[PDB]
Amino acid sequence: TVEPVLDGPYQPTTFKPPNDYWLLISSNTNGVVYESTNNNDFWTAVIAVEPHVSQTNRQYILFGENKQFNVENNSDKWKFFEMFKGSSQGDFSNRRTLTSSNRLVGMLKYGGRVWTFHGETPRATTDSSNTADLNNISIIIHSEFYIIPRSQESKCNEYINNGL
Amino acid sequence: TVEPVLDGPYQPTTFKPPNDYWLLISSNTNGVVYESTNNNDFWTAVIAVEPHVSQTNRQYILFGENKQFNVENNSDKWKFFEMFKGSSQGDFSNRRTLTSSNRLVGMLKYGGRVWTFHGETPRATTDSSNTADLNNISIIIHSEFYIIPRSQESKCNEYINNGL
Amino acid sequence: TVEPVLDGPYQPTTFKPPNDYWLLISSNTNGVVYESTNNNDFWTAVIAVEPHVSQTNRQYILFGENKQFNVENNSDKWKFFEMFKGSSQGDFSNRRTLTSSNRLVGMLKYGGRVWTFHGETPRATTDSSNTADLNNISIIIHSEFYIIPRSQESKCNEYINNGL
Amino acid sequence: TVEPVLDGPYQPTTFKPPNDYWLLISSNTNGVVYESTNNNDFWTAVIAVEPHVSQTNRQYILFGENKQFNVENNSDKWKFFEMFKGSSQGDFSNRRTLTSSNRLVGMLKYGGRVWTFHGETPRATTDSSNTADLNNISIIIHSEFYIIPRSQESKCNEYINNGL
Amino acid sequence: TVEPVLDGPYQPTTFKPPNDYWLLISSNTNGVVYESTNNNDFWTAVIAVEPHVSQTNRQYILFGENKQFNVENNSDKWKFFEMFKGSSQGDFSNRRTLTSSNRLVGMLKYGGRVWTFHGETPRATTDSSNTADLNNISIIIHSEFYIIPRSQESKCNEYINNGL
Amino acid sequence: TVEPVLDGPYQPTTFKPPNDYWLLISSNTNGVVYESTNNNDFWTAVIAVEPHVSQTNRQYILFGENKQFNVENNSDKWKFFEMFKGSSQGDFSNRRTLTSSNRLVGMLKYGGRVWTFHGETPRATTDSSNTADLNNISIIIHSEFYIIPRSQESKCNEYINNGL
Amino acid sequence: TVEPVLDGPYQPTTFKPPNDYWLLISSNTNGVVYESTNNNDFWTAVIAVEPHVSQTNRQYILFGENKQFNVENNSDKWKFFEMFKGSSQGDFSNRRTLTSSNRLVGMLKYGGRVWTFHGETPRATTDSSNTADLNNISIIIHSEFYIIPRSQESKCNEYINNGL
Amino acid sequence: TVEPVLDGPYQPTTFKPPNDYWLLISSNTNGVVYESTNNNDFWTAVIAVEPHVSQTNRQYILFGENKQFNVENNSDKWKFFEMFKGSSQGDFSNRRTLTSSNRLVGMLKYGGRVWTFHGETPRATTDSSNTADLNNISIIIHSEFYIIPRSQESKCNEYINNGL
Repeated sequence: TVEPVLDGPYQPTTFKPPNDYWLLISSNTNGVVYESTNNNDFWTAVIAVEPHVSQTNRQYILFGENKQFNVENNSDKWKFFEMFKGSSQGDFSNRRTLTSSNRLVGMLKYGGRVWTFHGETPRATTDSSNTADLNNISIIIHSEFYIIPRSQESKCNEYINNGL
Repeated sequence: TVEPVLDGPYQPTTFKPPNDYWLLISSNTNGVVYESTNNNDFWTAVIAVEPHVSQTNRQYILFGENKQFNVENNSDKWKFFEMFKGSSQGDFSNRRTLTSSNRLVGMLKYGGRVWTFHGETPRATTDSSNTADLNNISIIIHSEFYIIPRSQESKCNEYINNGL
Repeated sequence: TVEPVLDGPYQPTTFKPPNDYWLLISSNTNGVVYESTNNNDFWTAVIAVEPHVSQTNRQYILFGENKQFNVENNSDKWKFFEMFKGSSQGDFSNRRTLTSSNRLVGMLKYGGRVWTFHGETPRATTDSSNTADLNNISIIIHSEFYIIPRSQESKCNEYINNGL
Repeated sequence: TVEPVLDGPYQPTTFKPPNDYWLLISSNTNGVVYESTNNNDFWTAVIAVEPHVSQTNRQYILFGENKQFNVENNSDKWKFFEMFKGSSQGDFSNRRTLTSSNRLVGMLKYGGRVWTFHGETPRATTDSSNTADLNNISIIIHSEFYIIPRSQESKCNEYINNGL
Repeated sequence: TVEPVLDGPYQPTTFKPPNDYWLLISSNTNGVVYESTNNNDFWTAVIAVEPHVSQTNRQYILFGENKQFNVENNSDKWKFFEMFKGSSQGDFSNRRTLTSSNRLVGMLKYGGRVWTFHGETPRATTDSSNTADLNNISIIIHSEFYIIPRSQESKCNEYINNGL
Repeated sequence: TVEPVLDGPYQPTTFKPPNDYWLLISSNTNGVVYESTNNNDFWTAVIAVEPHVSQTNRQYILFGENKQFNVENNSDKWKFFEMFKGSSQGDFSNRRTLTSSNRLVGMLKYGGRVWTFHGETPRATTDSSNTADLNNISIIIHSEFYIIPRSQESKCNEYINNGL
Repeated sequence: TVEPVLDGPYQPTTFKPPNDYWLLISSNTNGVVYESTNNNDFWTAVIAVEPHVSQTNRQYILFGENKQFNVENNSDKWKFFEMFKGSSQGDFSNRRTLTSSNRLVGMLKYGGRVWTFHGETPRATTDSSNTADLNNISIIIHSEFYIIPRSQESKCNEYINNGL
Repeated sequence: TVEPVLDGPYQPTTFKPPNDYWLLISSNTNGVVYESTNNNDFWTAVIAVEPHVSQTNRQYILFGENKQFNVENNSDKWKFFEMFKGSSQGDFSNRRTLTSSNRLVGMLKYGGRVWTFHGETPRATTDSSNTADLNNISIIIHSEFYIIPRSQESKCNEYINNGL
């Protein structure tokens, strides 16, 4: 067989992504994977925690602010925690988590929602979050990433769940 | 798991606190924990008494005035006594008490009233006090404290009753 | 995760609800949701009006009496109107209103007051009304309902604002 | 090691106890533990209240009379309340309290006085009560008990404070 | 003589004040007098400190954020401290101060600048700060205030310096 | 009543004026009223044009240079045109105009800027111009003038708009 | 209004004009208006013909050479004919013509081209000719002329089309 | 004449005294007058010895420890000995002595130090002791006492040296 490799990778960047494309972000270290917000009703930062981390306080810079969390990862796999708030001075909560051996997270802007993958590989699945201002969601991506058309989510799911 | 660490500890201060936020005040010694008044119809001072104190006379400065109290704590737990008066030259009375192994007290302005935790850990509950002037209630806080939105009262309750 | 379901549903009933518990009442048709009074200084009936109702005369039986109202709901959400009178022969007035996509209202007897939820989902908030005679408030509930302790108000809020 | 066991357990009885011996009374239920009087100037009844009893009216038969009290126990320990009056017609008052995880109370006639343990285990201590007629003090004991000479009060102390 | 009274008092409010009018703001308690920002390059909050305040920690809410300061006022007069930051991320600094017996501050939007009064009454004088974005400066005013045209600055000065 | 007469009239002169004083310059003929510059970034000359002048070429000496202008004034009021350049070899432009029945112009150094009156009497208003070198601004004044402190600007305004 | 007159006039002259300036040349007689060349790839001479000239041979000196042309002007306006050649010994041709009641022609060196006005007033428009050696274009100007910055072509067009 | 009396007499107590007030402690018997410590780097107990005490061993309880000293007072005046240690397990030494016919001692927290009166009445003077933790110095006061602001130290002086 001969198949094109998916589009990318792109270097870490800041932009307002176009609607209708999955960003498939490949995390290669612990800490902050990305920081996404429209500065209105949506803030999500993804935090990466390596395998076998006993419960302890870890500190991160989220949207310019120093924030601490009690972090634990009992698994042999990486964990990617979506930390969400809905107002500029709300509190972050862990809205959802991806446990993964492949170290890829997914983010799509479409149809008034932001869609991502959560659960545990190789059976992670999609979920979504509503927003009233989708287009102005901007993202600071801290790692290399690929871009996949919405029509190819089947492939995005395959990559999330089984790797590239 | 990833769980945020509390908003604090803020250092001792004088503060006109906002409505709808718990102050979770962490007492590290015996004596006056805080002094709260609107200089109108509400004065509350909380006095901390360590475990196993036989009946004895202790003197404190409350709102600039020296006053002596007969103090006793025959329990294994700290006790935090709310001393209330309703006028400027009025007499103090012990309105409520929190008996606690965790050395935290709470104060909330909400619904036109002041709320605190009373009873005995780990089954302390909230209770309210009326005032005609909630907005001008200023608090001199003698110990470090945390700030928790009323929407997270279940966490505040957990900390009061089981500790940090 | 494993989380308990709410305590309920209880069938339509008449009783003097205990203090310290939220009743979360689940309406499944337009009309009278409940009728609450102590026959002294407090009468509240909640009237449910479906989405997109043009100005019109609707009649209800409130505490045994036929009463007509001029009713309108311009919204895509249900409206739950609290109709209050403060004496046996007094007139009803719309004291507060919950605009909701979830069709749940809340009522708590506590601390000399009846507390309810008003405003617009998913950001509805609590409010209260004073009474001199709390304990004698009895309620005729026309729809199924759930019971939530006062200490679990954030859970009650979540159901009011996001549904079952 | 080989050490004698306590003298007992004597079963519930009415007894005019000898001077210079402790009665160590083992309570296995709530209610009246014992009723002690000389029918002259000394009446003491001990009432047992289980952990976590909310404030309420409870009734007891004391020296053949129905008596009610407002009772509360906010703690995880049992509470044993000494109710005293000094005259046949007089009113009962709560003179002392033992808070205990071990459910043992103590009574000694010695040196012209009656002695009991009070305070909170494991730091309970003895205290005395005066009477002009020690010898004729007789006791209705509702639970099994042991008899320990005063010369072995240190053993009595240990059992009160750490259990059998 | 017959002379008009000032235009006011207007109640505490939030608005983008029109250019070309002095706001003469009348402080009747310590704490935050007003909070003004364009969310771009200009943030000023004015903090009122009563006479004879010994060095101490005071906490305020400034643009939704809890902030503590070391505060002192050695004088017989009130002090109104302008706390400035020039970016959303930046730190507050005390840019200028009005020391006043009359408890009035002034704020004018005009000509690419915000103009205020500083120094010490009765000889307080104007000063200004530049902005790239004057028109979008909005203010939350916590106290009553009056409105004086730019052409009547001498009147504004007279009130600042001699009182109403 | 007793009211002072103005400080003046000072005779034509070359002057580096102090900050915070209005020069109220009284023009008694057509042509150049004054020439002001810091020989750095600010040159302003004011040209007086009598009522009812049809379009015509007039020549003046400005800062030692001959320059011709196309001049018109179809009104019944005098017009005073500010001709500005920002560099030594720069071109003049008509930056501002005062249309006036009273034949007075004003110039003030204040707040790091130069201020003049523009618009049309009796509703002329002040306006400002920036410069990096306010101190070295020297003015050749061709007509008699008065000096008014900025604290008396309301009087200056009255004279500009209604005459002496 | 008061507006500066355009820069000039300058007496007839010979020079290599600076790039970025329109020369606006004011013809006051018939014959040769100017002679411009780089002695490489560009020769333009402008010839002026008065109104109402019947077809006849007229002679001119162009770049030191006696040249004859068949000339006609049927118009009530002046005509200014650009006579061009591209090499030292090449023949002149009438490349473009300005018909004008205002008797002004325009010449600009910019961006590898010489730009002039052609057509008929009051709707003459700009045109251009390319050259490989713009800088060394020298001009003998036979009439008074003005100089206008390239940034002010709007004004140059106005003068060409409507006069000064 | 009419002059205020001293603030007091406050009865025996344990007190964390405010800075900048003298405590004037009135001794009416021999033994321990007060015990002061921060439990860090400062312990002072004052012992009172009556006139005409021949050299002998006397025992005192200081900070809960039985301590003996060799004591003598050959004078007709009372003697008040400051016994100091600088650490928890350090040895007490006699640091200062007040010999007095008036039986008053003084203690002030001020300027980061502790101040007391020493020497012999009516010529007793003040002296200071250093500590790294002034604020936490607390005192068990065995006799009645008065509180005098430091601004009235001359009155304190007079009373120490000449009596109440």
